[PDB]
Amino acid sequence: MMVWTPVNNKMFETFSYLPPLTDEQIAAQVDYIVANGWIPCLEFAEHSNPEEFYWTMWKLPMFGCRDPMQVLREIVACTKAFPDAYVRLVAFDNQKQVQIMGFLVQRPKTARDFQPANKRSV
Amino acid sequence: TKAGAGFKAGVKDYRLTYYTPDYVVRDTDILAAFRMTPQPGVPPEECGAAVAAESSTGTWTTVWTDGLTSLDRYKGRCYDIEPVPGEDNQYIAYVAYPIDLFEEGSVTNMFTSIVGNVFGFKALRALRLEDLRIPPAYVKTFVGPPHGIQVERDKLNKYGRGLLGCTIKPKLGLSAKNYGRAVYECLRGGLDFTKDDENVNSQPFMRWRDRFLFVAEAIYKAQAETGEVKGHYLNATAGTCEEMMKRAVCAKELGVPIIMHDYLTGGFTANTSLAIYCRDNGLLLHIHRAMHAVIDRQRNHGIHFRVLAKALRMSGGDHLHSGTVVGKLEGEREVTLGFVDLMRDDYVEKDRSRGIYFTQDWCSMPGVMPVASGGIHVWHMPALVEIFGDDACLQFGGGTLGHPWGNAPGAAANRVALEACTQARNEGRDLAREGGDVIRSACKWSPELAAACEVWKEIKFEFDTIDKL
Amino acid sequence: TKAGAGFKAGVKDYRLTYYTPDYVVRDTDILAAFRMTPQPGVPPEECGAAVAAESSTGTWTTVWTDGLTSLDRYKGRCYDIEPVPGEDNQYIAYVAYPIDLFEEGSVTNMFTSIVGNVFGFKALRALRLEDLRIPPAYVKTFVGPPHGIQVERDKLNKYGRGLLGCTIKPKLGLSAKNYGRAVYECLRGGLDFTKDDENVNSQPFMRWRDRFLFVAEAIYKAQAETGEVKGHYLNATAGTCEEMMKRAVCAKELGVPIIMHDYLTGGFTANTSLAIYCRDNGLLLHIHRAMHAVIDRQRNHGIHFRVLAKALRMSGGDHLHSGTVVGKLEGEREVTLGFVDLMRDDYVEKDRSRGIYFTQDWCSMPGVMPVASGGIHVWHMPALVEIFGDDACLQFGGGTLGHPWGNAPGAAANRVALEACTQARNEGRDLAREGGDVIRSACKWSPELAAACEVWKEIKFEFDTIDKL
Amino acid sequence: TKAGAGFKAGVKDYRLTYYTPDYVVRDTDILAAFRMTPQPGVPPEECGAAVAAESSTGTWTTVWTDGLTSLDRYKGRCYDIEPVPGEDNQYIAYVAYPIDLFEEGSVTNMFTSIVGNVFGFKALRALRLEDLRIPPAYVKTFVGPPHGIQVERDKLNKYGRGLLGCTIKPKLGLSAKNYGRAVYECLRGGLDFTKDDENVNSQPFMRWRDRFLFVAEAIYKAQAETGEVKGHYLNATAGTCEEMMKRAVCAKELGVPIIMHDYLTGGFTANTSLAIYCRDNGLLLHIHRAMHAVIDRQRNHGIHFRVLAKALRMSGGDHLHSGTVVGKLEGEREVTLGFVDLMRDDYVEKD
Amino acid sequence: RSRGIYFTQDWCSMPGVMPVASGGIHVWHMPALVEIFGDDACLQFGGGTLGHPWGNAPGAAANRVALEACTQARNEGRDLAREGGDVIRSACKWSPELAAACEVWKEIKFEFDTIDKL
Ligand SMILES: O=C(O)[C@@](O)(COP(=O)(O)O)[C@H](O)[C@H](O)COP(=O)(O)O
Ligand SMILES: O=C(O)[C@@](O)(COP(=O)(O)O)[C@H](O)[C@H](O)COP(=O)(O)O
Ligand SMILES: O=C(O)[C@@](O)(COP(=O)(O)O)[C@H](O)[C@H](O)COP(=O)(O)O
Ligand SMILES: [Mg+2]
Ligand SMILES: [Mg+2]
Ligand SMILES: [Mg+2]
Repeated sequence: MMVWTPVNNKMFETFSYLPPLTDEQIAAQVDYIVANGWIPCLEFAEHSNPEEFYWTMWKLPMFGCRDPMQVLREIVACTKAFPDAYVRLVAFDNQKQVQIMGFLVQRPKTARDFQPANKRSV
Repeated sequence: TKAGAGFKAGVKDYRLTYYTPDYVVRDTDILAAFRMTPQPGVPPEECGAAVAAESSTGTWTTVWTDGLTSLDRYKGRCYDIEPVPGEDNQYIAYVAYPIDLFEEGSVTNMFTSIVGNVFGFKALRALRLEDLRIPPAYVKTFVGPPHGIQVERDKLNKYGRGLLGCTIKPKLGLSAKNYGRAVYECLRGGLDFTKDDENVNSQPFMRWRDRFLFVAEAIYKAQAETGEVKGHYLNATAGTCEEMMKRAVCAKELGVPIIMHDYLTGGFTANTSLAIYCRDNGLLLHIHRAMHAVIDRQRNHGIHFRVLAKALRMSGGDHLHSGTVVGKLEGEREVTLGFVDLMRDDYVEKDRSRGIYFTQDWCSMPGVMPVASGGIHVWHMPALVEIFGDDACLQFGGGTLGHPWGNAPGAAANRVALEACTQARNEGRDLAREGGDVIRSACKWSPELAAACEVWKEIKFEFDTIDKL
Repeated sequence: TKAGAGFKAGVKDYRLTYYTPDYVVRDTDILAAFRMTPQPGVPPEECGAAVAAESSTGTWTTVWTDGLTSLDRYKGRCYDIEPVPGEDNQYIAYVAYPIDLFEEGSVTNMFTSIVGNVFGFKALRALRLEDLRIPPAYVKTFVGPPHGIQVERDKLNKYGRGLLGCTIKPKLGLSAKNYGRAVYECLRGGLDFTKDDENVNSQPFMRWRDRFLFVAEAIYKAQAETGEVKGHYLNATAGTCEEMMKRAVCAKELGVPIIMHDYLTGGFTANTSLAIYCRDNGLLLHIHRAMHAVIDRQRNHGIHFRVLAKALRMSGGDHLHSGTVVGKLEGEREVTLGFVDLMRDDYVEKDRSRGIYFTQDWCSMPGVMPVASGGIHVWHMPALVEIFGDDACLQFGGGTLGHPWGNAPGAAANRVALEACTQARNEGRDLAREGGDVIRSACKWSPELAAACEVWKEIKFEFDTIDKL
Repeated sequence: TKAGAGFKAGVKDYRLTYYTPDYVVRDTDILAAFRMTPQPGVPPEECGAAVAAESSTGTWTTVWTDGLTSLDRYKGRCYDIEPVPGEDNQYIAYVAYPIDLFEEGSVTNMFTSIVGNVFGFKALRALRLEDLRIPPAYVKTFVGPPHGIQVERDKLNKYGRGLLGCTIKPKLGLSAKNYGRAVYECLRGGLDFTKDDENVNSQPFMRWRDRFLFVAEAIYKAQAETGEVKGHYLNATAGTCEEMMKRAVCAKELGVPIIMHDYLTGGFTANTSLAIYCRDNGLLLHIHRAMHAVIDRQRNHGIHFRVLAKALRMSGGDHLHSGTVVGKLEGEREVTLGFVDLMRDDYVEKD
Repeated sequence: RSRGIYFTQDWCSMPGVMPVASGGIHVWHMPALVEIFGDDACLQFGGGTLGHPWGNAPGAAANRVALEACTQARNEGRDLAREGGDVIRSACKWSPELAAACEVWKEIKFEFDTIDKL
């Protein structure tokens, strides 16, 4: 029996219970956005609290973007400008008018409030 | 200067007034598809006409008062009858009802006409309401769901995957303190929701308000620990409207984001009131369909679940249980896919291969989140993600509280399984074919999931389907 | 030092915990009799156990939380299984539920446990709840009917005969002014009551408040003209509890003695609230059973009407439709006599020949007045008086408004027929044998009755019965 | 991987998005017919498109937020433009509005979109809303009139002839006691109704509750004397909703069968509330159209009375003034016959 | 009468209502708006914000800079009716957010014959 730790075990919604996403895994997610015709967008924040609905938009949603390389370049640009911020990639569906995917692509390095995968239970 | 049509006392055939095979249906008519089994010697046209008559304006003998009004304007009309393939004595009778027959915004009234008396007529052996065409002009008279799928996701700030829930167990017999204990341990391991069992209301072993308070503490603690928004569907189902409202009011005061209601055992009148209260107060409303299988299981008689689902959508609910297909309770794949579309989508074309008898236009009424619940576990995850997609909540009660390491590891196992399937799908993997591989890889990586994989490895629910198309 | 019973994760058979054939039922247990059809390969003991488990404390796999409470204390128990004569795969499974499982005064809660989920289990092909034993200790938690038979008669000042009612027709399509017109003409001819059709709520052709006002005028005029107390069941059935209550409040304001509610389409939660309101305000409450046959028609699946009738008695109603036996809707004689006793009497002994599976003690909860309505006319009168006795209301909608001379003559015909039969019975005449002679003599004497006799002379409703014991 | 339609900042012509002459109207669309007079140099198609845009989803420059939603689904659409016979610079522009644009049961909201801002656009010289097609799916969202013609006749027990009424005069300046005096003498001679003047509310010369009580006495005396059902439209028109309701409640308590309201000076929001109250309490509701001619007199600019009448029908009223044709206030015969049909009938064909 | 005021109006201390200038205005209009209304007004830019090429926050900033530059210039004695363009041009050169707004709407004017004339 392993015990799931309550200590510094914060999660960040979709994909946080998986191993950290590789560059190839992130790229595959971006392909999924493009294949489905959804609108990519980046958002960022100094802090991440479950009670806080809005983050700050990086520029504007990438309307009409069908180029995965463009999305990956904006990830680099956003994280470069805010190297200590939480950054997430999201995508919008304008037909249902709702966010249709989203996951973290950066966390602060000074953050020690979450566990590596093999340290989540003791 | 002859006499026109006058009052003639006595009995004549219903078909003389109520079978109109040349009737062109109006865009504002409510349409019904009845699977009808006549008694020997009762012509199908007379049977369909009887059903149309006694669900609209007619009775068993001629009444003089018809002359004061216009029967043509108000009568229900059996406008088509088709034989059922593979049956010698089953027919689909199609009945059109003028919009004037119905009280605006009242599912109760609609059911009272269409299914009120006709199922007990001696002249038929069996009757099943298969589908209803709710016209936009009638749909528009309903408040509808308090929020609906898009608004719900926005209120939860949850995107990109199915939601995960869990009924606390044992069903009955736990104290309020133990209920909250179980809830906290469940939510902290990665579940978005837990819930009261449908029959957990207020009882000698656990009074409702004691539960509500402890569950609120549990929600808050798990939310703070995990950094993710949590909820627990607190049951407002009660013996009276006043008790039900008291419970909803208390949940609102506690600031808990979601409650539940058993719409069929509580009833449509109570449910509509509750839905309106939830709209007026920003409460998410989970609907449990307790008692539906009493009505909807048998092919020859009752009301198909798709009609009970449409009725809930109208009365109002943010979630509604949809079956699992693969779990402990019945629900055939194509049937389920059909009513899932009817629950979620804005416009659903007629498709008899999915049990959709009419094209349904919901005219922007919000979609209802399907909830797959009942005897499912980690090995079902790929099939569930494949069937439902992201816009569903998947619930694991036994599949969480039955985990050998307890609730938090159980929740973690389910959350890892869902996320691995979601990722795999997004990457282009075919879950119908490679689902087992996705779970097997995930089991090897996550010790919590592995423990779940081992205990339930052999467990399947495969039986002959009763509710077949 | 060695361990006792610990937590073991995984699936085991329900029968290991939930089949207890040596259990001695307690006098406070709720008992259920399920007519159960297992899937091939599922032992009846496991099927019965699954039903008991999943309507009480259990789910599909073992949960650790059982250990925090006492499953012995709370679990539902299948304590007996009998094969059904003439069936190879049907069994009556008897389940006992501890009183602690149920919310006091809540029919909604009792149905949610007993009929909530189990009818949809894949492991069974069909399930029918035949009967419930409601123990006095649970019965005592319910307000029950607002008045009951004896109080009702005292409030109406009516004694010594069946009551007479009549649904206004056409069902829908009449204006408020025409509704009141029909009502006045009906009541003034000798009917005690008229009523809204079950589906007459509030609609474009007739809004409810307009109707309520005209009907009140009609009641008052007919009462003053005849010198007898009159009533008309104004329909409170509505889309929401708030609308339902608004209607009941208006009826009270108008001083009308009686209202009606459709308890199944409105729902038990709304119905209980309304019954309490009726008790608190001295309103008689007529209950219409719209939708019951969706649930109670088929022998193999659903809930027998006797259970729906017990549930209504608990939730609350002064009248409840009982069927006619001889009219247009189904109801077999012995089955009907059984549940009529369950509706009216204080103590009813087990009697399988009448579908009574358990001795039922109502511990002085008031009796509900049976209402025989639907496709009946003057020639049925002797049979009706014979079946029901005086404690019933007999309703003639078409049998009044279908009279060739109009409503008042139609009412008079029914009243004369009822009184002739009543007198004959009181004189020692056997209505079962001499009923035709009583009506024939009455037709020769009363021209109003004669006209009814002639028009409906040949009209009978005789069909093979679906709901057979 | 070449880019699709993205966000481009700046001003472009409204017609690029909002003039859709091939659009097939949906049976749930609200349709408007605008009599439009463009400024010199403004193409009618651009003018029609500007009207459609700024009464639905659009503003004067391109906004990036359009991309988050579906403009196709929500936009108003100028779908047809016809020149007006006998005019060199007047056009009828037809605009279709999706049903999703409107709040259910709210005339206020419908007017806010369709007539809210567009009449003040510099780019036009004049605008008149001539007609609206209210689809059944939108009509069904309204409570509508408290009773309507047939129910009213049944409640009054009056059949087979026109009803007769009479405004008390002088308009203002009579005491409550003299008001009731005049009412009784009027009603006893054979009138079915009398009424407060539109501007008789509550004033220093006569407070409302004093009047209501005297009028109730007059109604009762005349009804007893003549043997015929009498009424007097007591005015609930007030400065606030709360005063309005107070007045209606008092009329109800007195058992008087009918009240009145000035729907345009009181306003649609108050009027709808009042109509609902009248439905819930069996009060007949007489609607006075005070201020309509400010809006509806001129051919080139405003809103035709037929639209104001449709709006009243939706908001709720049992009576509505229609004009006389032959009396002191304007109302051409054919125009009047048209909107009278629109007020009374169930189905009225284009004409 | 030259301002359409037909009667002397005494409000006897009833509070004043804040005028709101809104509808088809952008950064280049700022000097004229400040000159017409003074400080006791609210100036609203819907399209003039949500139509900014960089999104809402830059759009808002451009409007706020423009308003502040005009306000400062006025307080310093500058004649906004005459030098208003110069104030905006200076501010565009200084603030990249404003510059982007200046460029996009540079040519945009609404000048038509007036219907509601005195
Ligand atoms: O009482 C139960 O069995 C459940 O709590 C599931 O528990 P488990 O998660 O432990 O199976 C759900 O209420 C059922 O799934 C309802 O059935 P349905 O969704 O078909 O209406
Ligand atoms: O709607 C009808 O058919 C009735 O008004 C009968 O009309 P008639 O008197 O003209 O037959 C009653 O509601 C039915 O008897 C209800 O059925 P039950 O009593 O079986 O529930
Ligand atoms: O709906 C519009 O057009 C506006 O939102 C402005 O939008 P933009 O800022 O995008 O121009 C305002 O409501 C108008 O100013 C109203 O006109 P007025 O102020 O004259 O009453
Ligand atoms: Mg449950
Ligand atoms: Mg009926
Ligand atoms: Mg006047």
